[PDB]
Amino acid sequence: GKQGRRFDAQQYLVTSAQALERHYSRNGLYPASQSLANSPYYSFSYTPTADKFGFSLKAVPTNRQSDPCGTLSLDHKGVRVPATNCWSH
Repeated sequence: GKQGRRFDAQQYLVTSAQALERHYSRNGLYPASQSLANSPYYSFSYTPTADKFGFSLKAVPTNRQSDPCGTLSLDHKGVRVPATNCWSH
């Protein structure tokens, strides 16, 4: 349940990273912004690097999501955080 909602957030981070790669493929750079939909359980953010060659997607749990993995992140290299024990997507 709580676990299920963590995996939901992971699935959305991944869908979002796939969209970012489509923009990168057409433009050679990541975009300045990306509209993301928050939930009662996670707040999502997209942060490109200054040179727009990298990014970080984050899902930050709300107080209503008492999950041991805390904030989840996913970058332009596919690196998932927390690095162990937490990601299944």
